[PDB]
Amino acid sequence: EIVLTQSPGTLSLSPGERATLSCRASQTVSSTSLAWYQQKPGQAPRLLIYGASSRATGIPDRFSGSGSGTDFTLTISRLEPEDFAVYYCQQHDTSLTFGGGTKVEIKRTVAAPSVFIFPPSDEQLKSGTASVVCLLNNFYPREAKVQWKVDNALQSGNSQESVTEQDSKDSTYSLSSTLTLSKADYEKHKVYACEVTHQGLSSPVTKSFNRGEC
Amino acid sequence: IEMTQSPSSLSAAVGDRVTITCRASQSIGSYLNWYQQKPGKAPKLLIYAASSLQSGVPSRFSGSGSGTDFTLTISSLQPEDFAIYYCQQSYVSPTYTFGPGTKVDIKRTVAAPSVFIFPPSDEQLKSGTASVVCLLNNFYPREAKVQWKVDNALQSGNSQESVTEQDSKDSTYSLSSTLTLSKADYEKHKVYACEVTHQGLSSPVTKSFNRGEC
Amino acid sequence: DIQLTQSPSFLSASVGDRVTITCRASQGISSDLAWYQQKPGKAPNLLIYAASTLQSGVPSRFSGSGSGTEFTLTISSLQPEDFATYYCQQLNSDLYTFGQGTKLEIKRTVAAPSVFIFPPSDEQLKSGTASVVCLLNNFYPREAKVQWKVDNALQSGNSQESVTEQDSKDSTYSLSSTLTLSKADYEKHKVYACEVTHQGLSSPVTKSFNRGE
Amino acid sequence: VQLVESGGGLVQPGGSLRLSCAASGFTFSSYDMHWVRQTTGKGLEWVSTIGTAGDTYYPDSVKGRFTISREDAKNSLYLQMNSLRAGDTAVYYCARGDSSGYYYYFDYWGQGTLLTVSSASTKGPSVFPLAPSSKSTSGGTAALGCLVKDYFPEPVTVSWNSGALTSGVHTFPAVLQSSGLYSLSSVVTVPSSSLGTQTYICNVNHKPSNTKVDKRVEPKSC
Amino acid sequence: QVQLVQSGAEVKKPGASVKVSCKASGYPFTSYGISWVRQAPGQGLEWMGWISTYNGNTNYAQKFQGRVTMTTDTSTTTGYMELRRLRSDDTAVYYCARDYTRGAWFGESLIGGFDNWGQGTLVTVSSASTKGPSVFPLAPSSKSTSGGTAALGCLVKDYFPEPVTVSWNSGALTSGVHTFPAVLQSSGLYSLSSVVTVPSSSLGTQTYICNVNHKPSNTKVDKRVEPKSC
Amino acid sequence: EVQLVESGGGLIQPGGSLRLSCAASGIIVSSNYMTWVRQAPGKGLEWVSVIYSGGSTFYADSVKGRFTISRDNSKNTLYLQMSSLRAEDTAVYYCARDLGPYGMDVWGQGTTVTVSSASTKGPSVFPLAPSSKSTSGGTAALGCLVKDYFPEPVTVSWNSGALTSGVHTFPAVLQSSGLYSLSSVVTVPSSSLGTQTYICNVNHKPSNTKVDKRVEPKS
Amino acid sequence: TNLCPFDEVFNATRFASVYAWNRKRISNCVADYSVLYNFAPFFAFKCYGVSPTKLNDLCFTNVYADSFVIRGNEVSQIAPGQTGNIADYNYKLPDDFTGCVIAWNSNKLDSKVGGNYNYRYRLFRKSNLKPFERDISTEIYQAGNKPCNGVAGVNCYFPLQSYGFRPTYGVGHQPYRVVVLSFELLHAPATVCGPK
Ligand SMILES: *[C@@H]1O[C@H](CO[C@@H]2O[C@@H](C)[C@@H](O)[C@@H](O)[C@@H]2O)[C@@H](O[C@@H]2O[C@H](CO)[C@@H](O)[C@H](O)[C@H]2NC(C)=O)[C@H](O)[C@H]1NC(C)=O
Repeated sequence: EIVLTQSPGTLSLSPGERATLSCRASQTVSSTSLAWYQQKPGQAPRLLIYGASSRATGIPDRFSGSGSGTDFTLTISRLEPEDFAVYYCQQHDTSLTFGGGTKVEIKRTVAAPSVFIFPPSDEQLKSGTASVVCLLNNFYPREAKVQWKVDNALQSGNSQESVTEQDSKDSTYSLSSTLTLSKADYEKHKVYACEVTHQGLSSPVTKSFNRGEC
Repeated sequence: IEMTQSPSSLSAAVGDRVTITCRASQSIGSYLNWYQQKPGKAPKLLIYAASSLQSGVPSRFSGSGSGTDFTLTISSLQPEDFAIYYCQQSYVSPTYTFGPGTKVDIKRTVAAPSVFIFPPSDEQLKSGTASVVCLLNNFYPREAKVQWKVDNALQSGNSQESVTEQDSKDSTYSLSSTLTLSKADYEKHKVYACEVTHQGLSSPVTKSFNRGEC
Repeated sequence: DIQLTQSPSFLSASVGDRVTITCRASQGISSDLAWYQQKPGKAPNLLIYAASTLQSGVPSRFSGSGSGTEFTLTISSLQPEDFATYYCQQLNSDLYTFGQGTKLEIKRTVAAPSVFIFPPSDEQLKSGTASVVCLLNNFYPREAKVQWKVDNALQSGNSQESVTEQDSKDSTYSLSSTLTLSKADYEKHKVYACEVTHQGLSSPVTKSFNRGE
Repeated sequence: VQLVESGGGLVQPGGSLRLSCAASGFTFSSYDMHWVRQTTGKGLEWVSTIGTAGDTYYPDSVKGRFTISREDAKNSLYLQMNSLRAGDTAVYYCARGDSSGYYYYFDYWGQGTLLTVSSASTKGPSVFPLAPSSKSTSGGTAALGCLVKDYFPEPVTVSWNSGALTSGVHTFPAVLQSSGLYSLSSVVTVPSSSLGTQTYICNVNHKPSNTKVDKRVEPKSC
Repeated sequence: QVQLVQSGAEVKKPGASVKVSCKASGYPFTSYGISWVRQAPGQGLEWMGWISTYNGNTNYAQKFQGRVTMTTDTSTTTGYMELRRLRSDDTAVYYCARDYTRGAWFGESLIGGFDNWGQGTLVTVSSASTKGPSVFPLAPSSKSTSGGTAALGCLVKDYFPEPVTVSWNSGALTSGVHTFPAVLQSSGLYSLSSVVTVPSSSLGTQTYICNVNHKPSNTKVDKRVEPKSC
Repeated sequence: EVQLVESGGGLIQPGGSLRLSCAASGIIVSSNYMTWVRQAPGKGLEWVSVIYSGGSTFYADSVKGRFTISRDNSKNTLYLQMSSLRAEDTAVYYCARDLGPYGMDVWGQGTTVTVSSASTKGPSVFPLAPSSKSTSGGTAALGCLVKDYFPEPVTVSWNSGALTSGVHTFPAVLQSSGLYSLSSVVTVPSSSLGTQTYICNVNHKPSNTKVDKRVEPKS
Repeated sequence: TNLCPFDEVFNATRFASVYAWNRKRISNCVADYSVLYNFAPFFAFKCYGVSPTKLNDLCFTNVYADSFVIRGNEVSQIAPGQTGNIADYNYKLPDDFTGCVIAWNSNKLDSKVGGNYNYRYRLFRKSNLKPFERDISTEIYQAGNKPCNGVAGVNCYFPLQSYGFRPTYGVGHQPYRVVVLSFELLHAPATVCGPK
């Protein structure tokens, strides 16, 4: 088969700039058998470019496509809030294969997260299960990483994290990490903590709380 | 598709039979139409499909032929049947081509073209240009040759010819030839001759004069 | 209607040089061109086809390259047998077109022509015509100018010159010019001069003869 | 079935002009329309075609300059011309198309409008006398007349003695010259008994420029 | 205008089969073929197959040969896709699209792509059963912060299937409301958190009641958030 | 053995007709692209006509309506039929085999065709004797001028090959009247002028004329 | 009610070579010719035996779509009564041909920087083809007398030659896609009618 590699994986650009996305192929593909699609969050994809140069019906003129052989390029001259989506490169020379995907996101100033810690409620503790929450709010960029420490030792394989999309107002992220155990394992110790590291933070910030704390 | 007609000009009397031929450069089947045009009027569709008669058209017109040769026949010529006839091909579309045309005249006895010459006027010579005129009166048919000679030297590219229509009563023709040069060029020679050759003349009659005779 | 033009109409080169000839189209005729060689008095030979390929039998010293509008033929080293005319040919649909032709010569130094004259003979004079001959010997290059002076006036007609081919021993030329007149026109003057201008000659040398001697 | 054309006239090279053809007597939207032009030196040449489904066709020498449109509600057809050269001077006809089986013919034509393109302006003609002489006299008849040269545009009216003579007067057609102006010669043959006794005056009228020229042709004594 | 509508979401068990319909309207049906695409949650696109609406010829991907059947009905202008031997790997969103990459009559390649996609049908497979949410509170701690603004919320745990709708006082508080995406745990169940930010001055003068709605269990729970007490 | 040999050309009057033949050896004329080309004296090559191996024929605009191409399979021959010959048709004609983009590889030797008012006439020979104006550095030039003959060629030598060094024989030049002329010269030392006898020999095979003229100084 | 598949003929990805032209049969469909009335700048839209405007009003028994690729200066050879390389040895039309011929430039699609050698044409043949005849033979052409024995050499040539399309070529030497629509009428219900 023909493998299509997209570059780069993600793009961080401010509105008004120019966007350039590349699709490379293992073998040669006829220029009349390449296409580009766009998908906004929560919706279905739509056709953008066919024939590696033509434009679909109803498409604004800011989208252009070029290239040949094993290198193809999709260019956007002026970006807009609606042009921040996920883009895909497709070929049907031999069978049919989709690209991995490239994403474009808003750029903004680096903001340190706000780090809060939430202990398990007593009612949940009565169920024999314990969940401790470490919340990071209003940070950018996305690259932040957190460790979990119970009594100054690290736990691995017992944490799950969820991240939301960029906010519609300030284009900012928000992350929630959960540490899960049983009741007895919770009562076996006293101190629980989550440590956060991010570009906007000079040094990691550790938030801790004791078991017998009111 | 180059399209040809024969003869260029035909003369016939009332009651005669007239036949005109149209030839193509390819095989057009029966895709031939015959059109008639009177002076200062619109063309009239006479025949289509090389054999069919348009409604409201006299039954004395007949069309025949196929392939590369077609024929238009007038059985009993009438005074309202003197015109120019064209053949048009409807095989290649949308580019339709018409024939050159054949003009039908009234038969008249042979008349010798009376020849006169006219030298440039003093007023015109005062303007720096000179025009010499050769006038032919009451000849038949129209096929005549006019030549201009300056000091027994051939002249070409400086003669303009004008012919009026066949007269309504005497059925004759009149011709004018104009030779235009500069005043100095006219003053650069003395003898000028105009030669007229016609089938009604045994020998080409040349009328010659000398610059300054009158 | 594509017209083919060759850049150098002449080229004087010596044995051991590298020569190049250019054929330029008017519209753009792909990569299909042919290159032919012709020696005096014989039929052409095919050297190059497809604008780069070498027909069997031609030595490796010939090369060609081009596409579109400009094409080039090249000779790496000049052997003594390579002096001839060359042509470029294009096929089109059903219209074969050749070029003007490019001639190759042998390079040589500059030589001063020797000037001589020949009056009309008495036997020719009895016939009613007189021919005066001007002869130039052993000159390089080919470019020379000959002017006819009768009554100290430059003539305008009745002249035709014949130029020799390059000599096989010295690579030089020698040309003869003729002035032909009727007996009546020849028996009315005593001035008959032939002026020869050439690169080798510092000044135009004119040789004449008087009728009264 | 009647077709009436309008819009022809004078226009400079490189300009633009619109011609209209109004039809009556038939359903306009059920037939195809064409524009065909006639020149004396080339004959009849088809220049434009429009059909029922809004399809247009053009020949090679006309593409990119002419546009053909139709309006069924107003019952009219229009041709728009841009970037004209001097070779478009012709008489234009709007024609209706029809077909029997596969055979296509133009069944109805219009009167046609005369379109002249050139870089010329109104000018006054020059009238010269072509006097009789011995060479112009033969068999008791002498030929004389007037040469009217360098005028624009057509037409120019020539008369003799305010129209008092009509027999024997030949009024030749105008011919376009290389300078962009027309030249004609008007001749008349009269019996030699009237030489030196009657008055021969040619009157020339040019309405498109308001010109009146009166010329007396004095006969020559030799 | 071209319109393509698919069926609703489906929850199945491993080993069963799923049939998804795609109704098209607004164009000549038989002139275009139908293609199917699959998208795993949080992954890229994946072509599955192409069917001709003229003669019924089909070509499937090498990965899905033998498991997927595509049929069509021209009277109702509809296409059908059926997938059997389902596995947890097959939980994804399925799209039907009108095709312009292979012709319907002669079956040769064209110049174009997929136009006029449908809205998407989510097919989720698992061995779990319907279960309502467990809602627990997360209340601010006594440890004050520099900013003087606290954050609280409610944790939704062990619910199936997706989704649940979380509201905070029925739209009265819509500032600082964050609902994170759900994550699938090792037990096959789902978890979720909802959080909000509140000024300190309103901590002792306002009470917040978060409402969790789970349609499959038809369960609505209103839970209050109050400061923690010993 | 692959070759083409041509024949069938000579003198002809304007308005006449001629047929040129080209016989093949090793090439089947009915299975190859065959071409007739021509070259005027000192003017370059110009394509005339082509015939395919399917019967299709093509001509240039300068011979259209006048020239025709024929091919005989039994005799393996190619013919060119020329009618209404004019003064522009005097040239050497070649039959060639065309390969398309591979070019024309095989050529014949050519046949000459000359169209003129003719009147085959012998030459007139006059002596161009040395004089004082033709003496420079002890060497003087002399020769024989041949004029007003038709057709070519005329062979001018000196003393039947005894004197060959230093001889020049210029190409013939066509005059307005249609006759040919040239001058053949030789340079000899002045001291040998008073002892050596120079006799120029003019051989004209078409006129079968062997004219000898002695060139000596004139007093 | 099925529309005719003219899009699948005009909008294809790969076009056959001239010596092996592709033929497709269109029947039992409603012929909407508006896709041909709109078009774009197109090199040739020449019809023979019928007017382009009346196509929406004629019923044909079947329609033949023939597709291939040639160079520009040969487009004039796709017409009745023509002679040349393509006319005699690759694709021939009858004298009484009824149908249309559409041709358009394809430089951006069928040209390659180093030369495209996928498009070929026949150069040598001993006779012409009857109308609508295809020859896919690939045997050595004997130009001389000595038989070839299936190996190239002197007077023995491989028949097919390559176009070698390049983007720097002239307009006449650039690739052009050609579609020939042939119309037939026999004792059949004429299942290709049009909207009328
Ligand atoms: C060949 O295809 C073009 C383009 O088709 C468009 O793109 C495809 C991916 C698909 O989405 C089609 O539905 C699109 O129409 C056709 O050109 C279009 O034709 C329509 C006529 O209905 C017209 O409205 C559009 O403006 C045209 N667009 C362009 C860019 O030209 C073309 O008609 C097809 N050829 C044939 C013979 O059908």
